Amino acid sequence: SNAEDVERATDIVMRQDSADANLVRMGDKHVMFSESGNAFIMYGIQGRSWIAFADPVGDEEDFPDLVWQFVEAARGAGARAAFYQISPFLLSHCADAGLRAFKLGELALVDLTAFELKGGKLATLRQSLSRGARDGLTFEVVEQSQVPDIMDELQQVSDGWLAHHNTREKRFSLGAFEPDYILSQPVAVLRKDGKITAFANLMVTETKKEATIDLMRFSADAPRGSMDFLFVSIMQHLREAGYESFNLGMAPMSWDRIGSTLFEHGERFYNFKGLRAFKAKFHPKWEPRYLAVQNGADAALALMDATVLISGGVRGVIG
Amino acid sequence: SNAEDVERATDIVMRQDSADANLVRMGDKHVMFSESGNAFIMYGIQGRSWIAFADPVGDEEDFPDLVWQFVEAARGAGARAAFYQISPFLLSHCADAGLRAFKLGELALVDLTAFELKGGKLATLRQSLSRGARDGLTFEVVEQSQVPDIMDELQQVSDGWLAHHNTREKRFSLGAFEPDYILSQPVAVLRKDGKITAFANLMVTETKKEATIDLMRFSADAPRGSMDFLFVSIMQHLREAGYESFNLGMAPMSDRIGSTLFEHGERFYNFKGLRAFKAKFHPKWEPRYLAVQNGADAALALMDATVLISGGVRGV
Repeated sequence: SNAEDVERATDIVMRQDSADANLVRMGDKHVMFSESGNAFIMYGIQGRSWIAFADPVGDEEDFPDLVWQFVEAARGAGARAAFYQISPFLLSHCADAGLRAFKLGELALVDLTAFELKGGKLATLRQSLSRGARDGLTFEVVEQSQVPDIMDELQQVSDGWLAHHNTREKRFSLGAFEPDYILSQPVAVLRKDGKITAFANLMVTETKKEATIDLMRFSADAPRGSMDFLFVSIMQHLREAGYESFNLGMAPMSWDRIGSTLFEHGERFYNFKGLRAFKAKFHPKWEPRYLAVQNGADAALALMDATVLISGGVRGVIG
Repeated sequence: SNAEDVERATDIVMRQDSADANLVRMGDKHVMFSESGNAFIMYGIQGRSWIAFADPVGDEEDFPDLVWQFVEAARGAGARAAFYQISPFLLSHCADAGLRAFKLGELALVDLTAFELKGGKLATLRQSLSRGARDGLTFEVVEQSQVPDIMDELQQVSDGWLAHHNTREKRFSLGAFEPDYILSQPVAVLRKDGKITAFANLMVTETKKEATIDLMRFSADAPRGSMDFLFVSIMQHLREAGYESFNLGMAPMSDRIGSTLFEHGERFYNFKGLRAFKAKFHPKWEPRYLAVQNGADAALALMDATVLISGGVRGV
């Protein structure tokens, strides 16, 4: 069944390094396993495109056959094949299958082993941490088993945030506030006056190579400096627990037509959890991600289908 | 206030001919009024685009200044101005502001004064009505004061449809199942046995020149021929009530711009019947357009429109 597929895929996710592969847990993406069952591709189907989300996940030795399987399955259904936000490691597999790569933007990766808050280089970030604390802000990472005790309070903040921004939930490359999904991972929370004013679900794996956040929401009353406070706090917590890196997520960049399209796509989806300049304060290394498609014409058409998958898309699994 | 603007826009809608102007009731679109307050443009803001939905609505004398007001307002905000699904009549107002037009598709308009069901030309459809009735189908237009009595059952049929098609509600050019919105207009309902198996909200005005539907949802258990039964029953009802036409909505028509428009059509104009289905009612086909400053902006604007309809604003 689909539920059994998601469970198995999640078990694969926890034994590998990519933290965003935890997005399979939302259950809104189709899953295709390799012959061995040790690797998988997660994807969406929209209009005339089959769109895989990021890289294949799991045992790397299965990636060449999986990529080919996906491209052939899309061709067999009369659809174009495309990979959305793949890493440099996957470009060779994609080129072997006849695809071209277009840079979509860059992930801001913070090396937590060199993130020294008591050093002169991050003095401002340190000062913001103590200033947030004087304003009455406190931080905690709530482990999976304790999330039920704050569920009602998380739900209120999430609804308040949706209403305040007059916006709706997303899908595919972004998670949504679905109780079972929120219950499956740790939650970083921010409190003021004994009340949760912000939260972010943490995506981690058992290898500790990388951690990232998915949703990030603040009550309209969260004080100035709450984003600095939350991020600095998350990075310090992760550093002390032994994670090597923290992924701040995609940022737009700092071939002409498709160039305009990529530029507006960046602004449309890569600014929900801080602007590029905000991410730059943590001194991240910038790693590129790509859209892999057959031709340049298909690029724009595939990105449009991807836009629907993210903006509207499937209902998904609901409790 | 926004609620106050929605109310005023609605009063303007009920006194004019375009039935789809009733979408302003969803409260998800910004409203810009003309100086006299007898006309308005309803629009959305997404990315670097301001997208007007359809034509200005109301007193046609105010249309030229409104089109200009809208384009200027968007220029002042640093955004491209675009008009989504405008009629042939508005192309000159847009051309005066430097916008060219691209055909999006065509509306199927059925002349209800010449819709003769028990006449030779509609033999097939007449037989689908009798077959539907034999299969135990009944039809009824529920007025506003009675919608509360079937709201719980409509909610279940709507929720079952979303789950069955594994889809989400839309916005902007399409309404959603939101109680206050569904309660504001009549609902055409289809029953099999003693149970609602399909529904569609009816959009009408006091002029009776046109009616159309917005949502159209059939439970997975609805029998084969339910669509024929509902549309034929809707048309007979509207014809007997004195309506001149029934708008079946946009349909696809069918070089990089052409591909975009083609995939756009399949993505949004096939929710309430395929082109072939609408054609059986012998409608006159009327073109609708996308107006933008130039060719390059067309795909960009249409992408912003796609977000506005697929995701978009939470609304009221």
